[PDB]
Amino acid sequence: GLEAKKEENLADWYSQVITKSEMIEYHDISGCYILRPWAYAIWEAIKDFFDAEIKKLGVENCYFPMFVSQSALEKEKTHVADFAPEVAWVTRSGKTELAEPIAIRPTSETVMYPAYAKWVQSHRDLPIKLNQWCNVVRWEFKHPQPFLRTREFLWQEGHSAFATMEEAAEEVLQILDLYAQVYEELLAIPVVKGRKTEKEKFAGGDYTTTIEAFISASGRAIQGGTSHHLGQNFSKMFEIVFEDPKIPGEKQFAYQNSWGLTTRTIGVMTMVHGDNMGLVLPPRVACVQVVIIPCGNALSEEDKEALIAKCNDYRRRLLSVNIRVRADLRDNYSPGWKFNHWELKGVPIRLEVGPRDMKSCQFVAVRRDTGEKLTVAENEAETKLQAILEDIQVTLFTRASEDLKTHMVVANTMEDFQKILDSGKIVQIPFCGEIDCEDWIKKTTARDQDLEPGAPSMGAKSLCIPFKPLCELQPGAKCVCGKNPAKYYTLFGRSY
Amino acid sequence: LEAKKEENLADWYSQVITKSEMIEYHDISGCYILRPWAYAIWEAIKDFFDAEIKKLGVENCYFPMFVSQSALEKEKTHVADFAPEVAWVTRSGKTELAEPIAIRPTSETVMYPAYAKWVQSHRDLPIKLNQWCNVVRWEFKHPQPFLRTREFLWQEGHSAFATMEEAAEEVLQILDLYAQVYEELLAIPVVKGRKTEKEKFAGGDYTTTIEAFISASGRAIQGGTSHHLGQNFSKMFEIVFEDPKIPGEKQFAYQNSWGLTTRTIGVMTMVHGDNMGLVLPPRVACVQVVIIPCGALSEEDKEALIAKCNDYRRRLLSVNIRVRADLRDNYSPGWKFNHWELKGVPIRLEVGPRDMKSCQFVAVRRDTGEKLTVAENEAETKLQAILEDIQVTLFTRASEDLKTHMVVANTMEDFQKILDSGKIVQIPFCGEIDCEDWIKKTTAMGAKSLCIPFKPLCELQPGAKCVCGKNPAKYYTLFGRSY
Ligand SMILES: O=C(NCc1ccccc1Cl)c1nccnc1NCc1ccccc1Cl
Ligand SMILES: O=C(NCc1ccccc1Cl)c1nccnc1NCc1ccccc1Cl
Ligand code: PRO
Ligand code: PRO
Ligand SMILES: [Sr+2]
Ligand SMILES: [Sr+2]
Ligand SMILES: [Sr+2]
Ligand SMILES: [Sr+2]
Ligand SMILES: [Zn+2]
Ligand SMILES: [Zn+2]
Repeated sequence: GLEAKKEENLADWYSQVITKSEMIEYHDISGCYILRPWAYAIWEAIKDFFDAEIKKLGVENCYFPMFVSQSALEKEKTHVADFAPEVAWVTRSGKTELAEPIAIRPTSETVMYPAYAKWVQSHRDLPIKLNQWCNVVRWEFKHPQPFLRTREFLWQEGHSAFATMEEAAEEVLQILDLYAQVYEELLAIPVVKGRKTEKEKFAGGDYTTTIEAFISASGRAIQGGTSHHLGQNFSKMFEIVFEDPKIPGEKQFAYQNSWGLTTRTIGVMTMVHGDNMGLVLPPRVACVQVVIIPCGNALSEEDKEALIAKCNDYRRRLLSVNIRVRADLRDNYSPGWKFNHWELKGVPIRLEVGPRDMKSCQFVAVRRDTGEKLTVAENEAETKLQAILEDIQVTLFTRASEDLKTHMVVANTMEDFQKILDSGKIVQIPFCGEIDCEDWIKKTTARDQDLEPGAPSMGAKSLCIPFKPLCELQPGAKCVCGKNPAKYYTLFGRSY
Repeated sequence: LEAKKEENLADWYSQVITKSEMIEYHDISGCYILRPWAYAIWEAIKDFFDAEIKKLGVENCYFPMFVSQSALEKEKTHVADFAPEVAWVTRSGKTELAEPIAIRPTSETVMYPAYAKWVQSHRDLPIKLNQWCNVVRWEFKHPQPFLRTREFLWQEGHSAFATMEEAAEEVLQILDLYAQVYEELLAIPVVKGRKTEKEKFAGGDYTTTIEAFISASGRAIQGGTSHHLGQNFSKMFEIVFEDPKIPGEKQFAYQNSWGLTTRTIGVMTMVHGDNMGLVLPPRVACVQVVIIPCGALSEEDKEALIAKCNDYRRRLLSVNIRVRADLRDNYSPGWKFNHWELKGVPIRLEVGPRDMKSCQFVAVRRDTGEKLTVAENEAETKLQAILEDIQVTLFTRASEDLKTHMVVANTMEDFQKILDSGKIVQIPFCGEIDCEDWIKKTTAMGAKSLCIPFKPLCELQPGAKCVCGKNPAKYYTLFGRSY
């Protein structure tokens, strides 16, 4: 069973659902967490979808070394300046020291692009579309939260290089739309497509696109993924040059993109869909979609091998119709134990089979998201359970998206922007775009915060500039700072 | 290809891995880039091995890469052999950590503390976990791509059982899977054997392994290991369960561990690769067949055989034949031939205006080079039979080189004559550690102990002593200089 309440102490609710669903085990190194098979299967389900899609775009999988030299890491000046204090350095091999300290990748820009330069000698070498599934290390000192904020995490990073800027800009939106599919269609989480501000953009690129999700339990938003257009800032430092047949002599630099998505996906899935009973898995990423457990001392041993065979009969039928099913035929656990054990893990459907239900050619089907039981005939298991599982996926998303539509509004002044901020909601406001003004928003929001006992206050930072804002910017509408005119509607709010 | 294998295979190796677009070099010694052509071979190995172990009940996971210093030295024998190879993190940016952090050379010390918490009763075992990850063993010896790298990819399965023969059963069936990976997939016959006290995994009781042989180098190479750790780790990591019968009798858990690294790709190139580029076995071939148009180019008729090109591709993918249509108009067909030859695609399909109207095409094997013309109606049947022929020929040819280069030696004079000829030898051994260090210096290169084969070449009669002449021989051990 679960003890902590989600509506009150969300932090303790989160630490108990990730451990009692057997997803996360803690490690003696702070910030590093063990991804148990239950959580890792979700990442592999995300991997199977995203891998099959980038290959359609012409992207191939590879693996680059995790260690970066000093000179290679410092070629891009501003890119290394943002990641510098967050880089873990290897300075000794056992007892003997290293002649040159090597760095662990916080990202593989400075690792791949020296190789991109050698691979690009003419126009026939482009485009290059490479992706890798690996781990990276960012030793940020902020308080770590499993899945969401970890010193080491798993991700994919795709790095593409084009001779054209139109080809590169086209890929940025293509990948970001795939990221939205990962959250909306696999995790049943609505996201807001948008562009990062100049303060929050990827240091070293021209612009950064992103998807932002909302967690109503804490009133905080979180970035689900990013797709950057690096322009030529890396091609001009790493000399990824080529000769154009139309214009010769002038050394042309390649246009590059970089896009990443991490295991944070699993943490957002926990915060959005989880309840006070435990985890709640979307059926499209659930390791097992339907769990089968026999229900119901003096019973003869002949009929004991009969109902477990119907369980194996159900398990085998669902596998032919492509439904991930587990048969919990373990006898050392009580039926009530495995009841809470599997809804703590969040399996979308629990299949119950009592002795009387078996003889009556029927079985019970309990839903995880709502708890509704349904006595189903034994000839309806393949077509109806598939219809129930798909109904789980849509209601989790329609509830989460109705939860987001309610919690995302518009405000045109600090009085409204701050008031609705204390309402545990995010809000799009007219923004001038200046960086120092964005610091002023994050300052006067934590300064004038109307909080409640139990919830700390943090300044509202920028999240994204939505491609499709709620309402259009009025002609001549000034920014909320008053000292500068507004350039666009910008989504703000407290963030993870 | 430029260099030659028989002459300088070390430069032939560097030539074939880069021209095949498998390996790219990095400004940090020992670290190499796995380009898509090399990574696909590792994925083919991964898809097979992950599917075979899932039948055994082991689940995939991912454990942290950073191991604390208290957890590292909690097993004194394990840290004794790995400490000089452990790369240590000491600073975050420029703020130095109060306690240094170690990168995993293996995950025994990372996982087993968590095993102790997951084992509270008898119902918690067996625990079977595996992870696909990178690993770092910072060694200052001569690096060589795939074979000897400071960083490499692998899988590592860590199982914990209640009885010893439950763990003993898994050690042999995982080792048999590693044999399938090398023989059934990579067409590399190996010898199943056991380790010596000096060579066994520091922290275990006995170590099983498969050893491969590289003919053009005369040196053997460890292809994989499946250890039986016993109760050594569980006693120092308190992974225990209560005795079900007698009360208060705390019992240590029996553990295993097994690994398989990207060295598989390097042994594949060292064994099968010739002097015309790479040679890929069709089972692990990313691109099995490749179709290239050939052959006053009538644009209307030119649009007719490129459709005949895509016709074969649509026919072959229906029979699960992996094929890419190399129809790039910015490169000559002769360039495409040498491009896919250096990559080692097993079969290459050619179609010109003459044979397209003749309803036929030629298919040349990568291993042999036989340009055999075949009919159009009998394509999928023939192309499949030739792909299987490549897999079995490369297998029988590599085993012919194995049996020829795997000989038996009784005394010390014959052992040194056949070892310096570029072959491995099975010598009588007393099992002592210092005798293995002596035979290493008698012929020094220097020969190291490879494996104690489960199936020796010849039986040992009671009476023959070891090569040192002092102690009797308990078993005949395969020896030779390693990598
Ligand atoms: O940011 C992260 N780790 C920094 C950190 C380290 C220690 C303590 C606090 C923190 Cl925040 C992070 N951690 C785990 C998962 N995802 C993460 N980032 C999201 C992300 C990154 C890059 C591209 C796309 C995305 Cl979506
Ligand atoms: O050991 C290796 N690299 C150490 C090293 C680093 C620098 C210089 C020299 C050396 Cl030897 C190694 N490198 C690449 C591939 N596999 C490797 N190990 C084989 C192995 C290990 C564990 C279980 C099974 C196997 Cl098969
Ligand atoms: O870290 C980032 O944000 C980009 C995207 C993946 C690679 N680098
Ligand atoms: O390093 C080794 O050889 C064993 C096998 C994988 C885990 N530890
Ligand atoms: Sr491509
Ligand atoms: Sr920073
Ligand atoms: Sr710009
Ligand atoms: Sr050592
Ligand atoms: Zn402003
Ligand atoms: Zn001896």
